[PDB]
Amino acid sequence: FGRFTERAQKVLALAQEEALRLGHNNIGTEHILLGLVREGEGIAAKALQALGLGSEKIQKEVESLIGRGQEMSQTIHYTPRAKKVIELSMDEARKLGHSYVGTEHILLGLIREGEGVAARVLNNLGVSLNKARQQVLQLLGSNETGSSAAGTNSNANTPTLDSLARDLTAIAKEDSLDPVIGRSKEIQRVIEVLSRRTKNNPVLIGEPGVGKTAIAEGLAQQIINNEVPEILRDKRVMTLDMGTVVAGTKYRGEFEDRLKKVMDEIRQAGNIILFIDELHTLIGAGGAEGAIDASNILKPSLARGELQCIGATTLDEYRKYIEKDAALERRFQPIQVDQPSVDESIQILQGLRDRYEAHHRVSITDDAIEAAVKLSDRYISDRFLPDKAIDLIDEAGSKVRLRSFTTPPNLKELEQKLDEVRKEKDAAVQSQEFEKAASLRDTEQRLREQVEDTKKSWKEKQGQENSEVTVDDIAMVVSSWTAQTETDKLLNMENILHSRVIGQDEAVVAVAKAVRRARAGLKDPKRPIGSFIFLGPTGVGKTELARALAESIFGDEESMIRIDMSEYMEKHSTSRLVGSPPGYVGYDEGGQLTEKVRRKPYSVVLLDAIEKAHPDVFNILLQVLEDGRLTDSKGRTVDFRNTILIMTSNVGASELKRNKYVGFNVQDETQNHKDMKDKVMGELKRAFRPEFINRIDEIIVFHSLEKKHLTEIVSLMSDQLTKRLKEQDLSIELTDAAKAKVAEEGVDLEYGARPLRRAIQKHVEDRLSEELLRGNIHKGQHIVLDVEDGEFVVKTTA
Amino acid sequence: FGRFTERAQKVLALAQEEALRLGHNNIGTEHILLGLVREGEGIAAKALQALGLGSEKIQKEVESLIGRGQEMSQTIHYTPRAKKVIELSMDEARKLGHSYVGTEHILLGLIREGEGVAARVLNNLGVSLNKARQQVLQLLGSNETGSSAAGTNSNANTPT
Amino acid sequence: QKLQFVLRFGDFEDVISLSKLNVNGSKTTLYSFENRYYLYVDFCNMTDEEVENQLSILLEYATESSISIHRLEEYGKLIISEHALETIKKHFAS
Repeated sequence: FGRFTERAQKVLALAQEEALRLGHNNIGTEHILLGLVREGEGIAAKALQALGLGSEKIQKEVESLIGRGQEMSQTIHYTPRAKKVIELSMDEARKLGHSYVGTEHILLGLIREGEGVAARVLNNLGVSLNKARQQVLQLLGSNETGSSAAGTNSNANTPTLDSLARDLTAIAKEDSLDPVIGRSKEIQRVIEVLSRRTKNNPVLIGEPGVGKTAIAEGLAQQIINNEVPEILRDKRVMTLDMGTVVAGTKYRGEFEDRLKKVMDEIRQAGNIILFIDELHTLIGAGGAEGAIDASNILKPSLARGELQCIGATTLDEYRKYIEKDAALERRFQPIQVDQPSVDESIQILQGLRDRYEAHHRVSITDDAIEAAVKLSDRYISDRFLPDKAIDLIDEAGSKVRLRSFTTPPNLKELEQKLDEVRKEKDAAVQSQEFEKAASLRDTEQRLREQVEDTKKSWKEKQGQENSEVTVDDIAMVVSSWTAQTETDKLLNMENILHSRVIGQDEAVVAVAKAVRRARAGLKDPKRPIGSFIFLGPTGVGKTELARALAESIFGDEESMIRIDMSEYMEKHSTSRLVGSPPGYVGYDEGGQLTEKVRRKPYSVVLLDAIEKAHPDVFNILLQVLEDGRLTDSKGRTVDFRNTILIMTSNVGASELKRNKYVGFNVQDETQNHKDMKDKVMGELKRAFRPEFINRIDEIIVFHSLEKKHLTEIVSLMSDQLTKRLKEQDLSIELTDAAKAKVAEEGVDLEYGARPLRRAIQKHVEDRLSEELLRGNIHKGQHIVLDVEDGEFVVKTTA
Repeated sequence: FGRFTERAQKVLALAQEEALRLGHNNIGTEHILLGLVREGEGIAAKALQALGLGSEKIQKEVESLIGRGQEMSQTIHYTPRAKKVIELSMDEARKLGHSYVGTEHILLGLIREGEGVAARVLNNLGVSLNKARQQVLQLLGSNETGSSAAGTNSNANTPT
Repeated sequence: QKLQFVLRFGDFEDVISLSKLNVNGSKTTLYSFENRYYLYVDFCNMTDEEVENQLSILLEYATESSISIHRLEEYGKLIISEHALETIKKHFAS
């Protein structure tokens, strides 16, 4: 595994030859030995020639142990013994120079896995098994490039460089390093800042968020070669790691004792570069606790230029050095950080796409990689633009290989049979049913060889997949969270939202399209997938649509937060002369609202009745609308460029409760409409800010169930009723006649599609239950709720 | 308890046979011993045959201890000693894994229950009580259910 | 070197495979034990080398269990005793 060296495969195939050449059904361990020595100067092969065991010497023994005469060579794959020798060698080659496994390991591994026919050959040919394993072993040497040492250099450097810790230069002189992809701009800014004297310390600020250590591989490279000022030559580079110091110790005092000592050995000054990761924790400055205050020693260490250092810090962290002085404000100095831009992001991916050939499902397609990135920024939507991507790539980077295990050639069906046989066979072998196990056995083994043959016909799913990530596939994985399972969601969004909300179909198509706009990409990636205000009677389709969006986009009905803003009113109720004040905006901003939406990072946030809130609430919402961020609790930016913010309202209430209503005529709809879409939208604005509405995408007006919205919402609820009782075996139906009568409760201007639950309860649950208890209707038999006189009548039907 | 293997019950019922066959009111340990060895080649039974204790050899001792002549076989349930041999065996089967308890455990349990008339038979017939408990044990190996040892692969996997 | 071994064969079809060209004057007894079929092979009057020889072939089709024969002798389960290969060639192949 991980792909092998030739030498292994070569000794192995020579085994298969000895199988048929000597007549063996399954290529035994006797052949593996012959195989090794017939590969001549393989480390295995060679070893045996030392041991005195030639191909001949071995074979003389071999023919006398099995040899003859299964030239038919029934099912010529290995013995399981021989297969074990291979599994062992592989790991013993991981152990002994070979990721890609070769000969050495195979004799070595053979000895370890020294059994049966193989083993007996060498102990008969006067060779101890470990004398052989020795022999392979003693033909090893260095294979780690940049290493095979025999030289000597330097002196004074000794005590310091030991301790503690990682050395980026070392691994880059053994060059296993991958550059990777810049994140370029920090690196120049360090060398000005680091060939200094009085202050000599760079401090990299922000973006953590790129894998900071990648930038470090930048630094490593430039501090060596070759544009550098004089004190930045005769330099040696040490990375300081918190982890090595803390390990093996408990109490804080021990860590400090070691740390004072380390800073002292750091006396190699003007010839030493120290990299200090997570610099803040040690400095400890300000706040209520900035963590372990190593700072007392560390600040002069930084200032002196003995512990001339490069600080890897963050947005807030800079405060906690510039606040201290003059050995943290004579140490710190800021430098401008970059990452590999959105297109660059894609390219990093591509570079290690091909390297999931230990995964063999991608290596490529490029367009799919491109999709991974581009789709991610709006489709969850809160991380860095390449990390998101790789999860898609790799997900999808199995997903089509998963489509294997059913139809595409589906020679899985073969295997499906082969199992079933074994069973029949097996149970027959247990009962006996001798020849009655026999033919089942034969049917089984028929299957087996055929299976094994088609299992390397299922190299075709490699030839299928290790191109293609599938663009669509990748898209599907982003959607799994958030083409394939996203564009049916996009294209049919109105239809999908319509299938859950019939409460205002007008509204559904509008909302559908707005989410679909952002979710198809053309909105700033600093704004939610939807801002809205929903005016209407309340609950018209309003709440329900928030639900339906969760339902349509995520494949989970609910992935939808929901807060009533009217409770954080501060608009007609805060405090009085000498009565205590509340906290309302502090509650939403300060933690509650923001924490909740952070849990499902993408979520339809439904802020009910926001017009009953003062203009101050809207500013916070405005940050979502602008930033696609909300700034809250413990300095987090929670990326609200994900979320679908949906705010409900009614403050022009009267017009929205004298709303569109086709049951009162068509011309009552568009003049209740026209009236509500201006006096409401201005009581809305008066209960908001125009500035609020200026970064809110759309104000949707919902109209109580016009004639025509109702009985279909009711026929879903009444049917939801009828469906939840069927699972436990009770058949109820409300006829269209009964679903109609239920729908009538909300025809009210004032109500939405919220009162509908009560009328399903009253007309279905309550009406049936007082009849199921009396035995007019029963279990499993069909219970028809019908209307036959303008009132319900429950009839029974088989 | 947890329900038993036949082998236990099988050695046991032969005691009851022996109850009447020599006349024992409540079926003594001497009858249990005969029960074990008359169950032939169960691990208890088999064991006794190794030490040289055949049903014959045993019975010769047995009739000369109690033997005669409670042929009335009053209530014919066990003697409390004989009931103990069973209580012990259950645990000697915990000992040699068997929720369903069988033969080895019963001879092993017998040794435990060395008070018995049975016990005295074997130490008279030149067989140490533990030479027998040994004997039952050494006719086992390992039952398992998927393991059986010998032959392995992989190396690098070790530290993790 | 023991001339009698207690062997485990996996799937039944393995016992058959062995059978169809081995018996070799050697009574062999076939258990099902741990649901996999064990064969306690008894090379009758074959030299140590001769036994390793014969036994090689057997272990082309199986591996040799550590398991002592007396675990089988008490708590085992037979499929064909003492003529195990021979019978299996008839009734399990064919």
